[PDB]
Amino acid sequence: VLPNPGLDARIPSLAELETIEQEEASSRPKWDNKAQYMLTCLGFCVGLGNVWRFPYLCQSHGGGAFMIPFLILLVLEGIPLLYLEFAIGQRLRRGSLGVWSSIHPALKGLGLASMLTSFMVGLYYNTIISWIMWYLFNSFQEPLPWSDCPLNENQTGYVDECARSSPVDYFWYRETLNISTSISDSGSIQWWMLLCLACAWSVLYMCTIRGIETTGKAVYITSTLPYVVLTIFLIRGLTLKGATNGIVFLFTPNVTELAQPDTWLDAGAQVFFSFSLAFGGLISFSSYNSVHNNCEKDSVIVSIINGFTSVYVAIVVYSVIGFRATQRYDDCFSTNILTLINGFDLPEGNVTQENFVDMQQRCNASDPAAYAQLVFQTCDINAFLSEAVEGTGLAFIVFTEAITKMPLSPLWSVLFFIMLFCLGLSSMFGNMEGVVVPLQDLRVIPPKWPKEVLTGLICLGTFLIGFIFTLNSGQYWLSLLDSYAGSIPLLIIAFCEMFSVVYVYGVDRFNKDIEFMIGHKPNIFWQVTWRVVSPLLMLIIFLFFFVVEVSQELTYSIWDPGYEEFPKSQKISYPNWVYVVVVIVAGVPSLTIPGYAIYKLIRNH
Ligand SMILES: *[C@@H]1O[C@H](CO)[C@@H](O[C@@H]2O[C@H](CO)[C@@H](O)[C@H](O)[C@H]2NC(C)=O)[C@H](O)[C@H]1NC(C)=O
Ligand SMILES: *[C@@H]1O[C@H](CO)[C@@H](O)[C@H](O)[C@H]1NC(C)=O
Ligand SMILES: *[C@@H]1O[C@H](CO)[C@@H](O)[C@H](O)[C@H]1NC(C)=O
Ligand SMILES: *[C@@H]1O[C@H](CO)[C@@H](O)[C@H](O)[C@H]1NC(C)=O
Ligand SMILES: *[C@@H]1O[C@H](CO)[C@@H](O)[C@H](O)[C@H]1NC(C)=O
Ligand code: MET
Repeated sequence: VLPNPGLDARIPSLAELETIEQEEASSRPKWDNKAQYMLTCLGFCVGLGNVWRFPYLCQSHGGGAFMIPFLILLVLEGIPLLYLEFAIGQRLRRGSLGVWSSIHPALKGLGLASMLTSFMVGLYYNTIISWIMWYLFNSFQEPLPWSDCPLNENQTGYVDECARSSPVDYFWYRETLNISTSISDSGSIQWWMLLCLACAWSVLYMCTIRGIETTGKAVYITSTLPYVVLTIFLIRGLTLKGATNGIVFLFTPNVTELAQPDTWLDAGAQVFFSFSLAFGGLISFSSYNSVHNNCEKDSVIVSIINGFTSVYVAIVVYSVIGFRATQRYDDCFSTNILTLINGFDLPEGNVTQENFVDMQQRCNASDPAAYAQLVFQTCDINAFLSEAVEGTGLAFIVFTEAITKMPLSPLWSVLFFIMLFCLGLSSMFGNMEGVVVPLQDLRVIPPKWPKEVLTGLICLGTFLIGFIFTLNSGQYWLSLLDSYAGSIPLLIIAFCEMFSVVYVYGVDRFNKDIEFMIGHKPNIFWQVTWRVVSPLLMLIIFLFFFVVEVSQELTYSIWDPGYEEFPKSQKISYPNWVYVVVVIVAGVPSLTIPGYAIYKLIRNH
């Protein structure tokens, strides 16, 4: 165990903390019910990262190789680190920065890396909400806007790119975003998304005006709504035409795929983002309730209420992906049948889906010169499932075309998008708490000002920085920041704290501490998973990320309607300067830990 001098006289004495609890009646807020606490920590570690990043990170890796590693890494790392951070948040009685500043005070960097990364994530995790509510505004009309192609100035046919692609892709790629051909090409500001950005950053600031005592009621409402609308959509999904053909595709593991470092790294970077570990949000939430609270129970139940709603959203999403795939397959087959009969004049009900191959052999032996002119298609299932589906285009290109092929669609669409909105709002509640708490714990604003002014300043600042995603070339910036800021700094912060708690604070002190708090030493499981397995797994994930960054080309997809075979996605490389951004997003917020450590150890000569 590292020396760590002066650990006492900086933290409460373990024998007088229940006396300190009385001073917490006025200087700190407190939860009204236990239910509010469990719901807020349940509404913070769920949503938009189980529907918008999970199925993409599943499909890219086939679809079956991202469910075994995810669950192993869950049961091995998501639970123990979460229990650890709950227990600290309750013992040390301070926010997300005052804790890591009491353990070996040269470790205040974590209080800054966590703040910076919870800011960088919230920078775009709000413009996603902006797009969602822009879609929600376009409902409330009986013919859905994305159900037809608009005609040109010369009313004879559809516009070009609406004809060569789906009618729903000419609502996301040309009417909503108006995407330009390349990231180096950026144009106007696109007011009609400034409106939605302002509305999103206003709803958020209208809900979290005072930290707690104002997220309470919004947690009562917007953390139970998704758990009934999700079931309503599951019941409708499993009775579709193409169900049981997608959810069976989800669970067939391509065994030679989970033997690649890429899938392991993706599961590792996703199990920390499905929760909110290393964000600095759960420390502060678990720093309010009373002392003699059974910190274990809550931890375990939350760990098993989220990891369950992670395969309960994968089922509902793949139950729609399979439906869309089998629909396109039947359409291709009907088109082939039609191209055959229009060419040979056969009756209507003699070429059906089972005697097709024999009937096609039965014509080529009768008109060999008339047959070898028809351009047949090719279409087989298990090739329409693994298609070009990416984030920002999984919950807006799939669910919005399968929502218009059901009766009374102007209701299902509104229900689905209110589900997504009230599923993504909670997360931002927690994140804004995790960015506001360490700021006023830094004495950055004179303490005589109210809390509303600081929340308003943060909201205005992040809104004004959020003009970068509303340009034409806007979806590319978002894809880039999403990838890198969700991948790299999270796991390094998590490892650094998981090491600092068990090897700088002592594990035995923490042990008898939790013993006095709840009333029993933790089982052997927690001991073994805290002392050896958790840091060892982390190192592996780290090296895998470092071996999955070199030797893998850095490419992004463009739209470019002028390029031939246009329905397919064209893939190019970023310009050279982009690495600069890749630093300022994956650097400073994950390098201020050793930087501050060196600054503090070289201040003391
Ligand atoms: C199952 O995963 C393997 C990887 O282990 C896939 O094999 C790759 O397939 C792509 C096809 O685009 C090739 O470019 C790679 O060279 C293959 N790699 C290896 C190591 O064989 C395989 O395609 C996957 N299964 C299916 C049905 O696609
Ligand atoms: C439609 O008609 C107008 C006038 O007849 C013509 O100028 C225009 O070019 C036509 N549209 C196209 C796409 O050619
Ligand atoms: C979409 O962007 C193009 C730039 O390529 C611009 O000319 C056009 O005006 C934009 N759409 C609308 C409706 O303004
Ligand atoms: C379709 O027509 C062919 C020729 O008229 C006939 O042999 C075949 O039996 C018909 N289909 C069925 C299902 O009877
Ligand atoms: C059609 O029959 C000819 C033999 O007359 C053969 O050479 C050709 O490959 C056949 N085409 C198909 C599609 O079977
Ligand atoms: C500011 S956290 C962003 C979303 C949330 N943490 C989640 O994992 O769903």
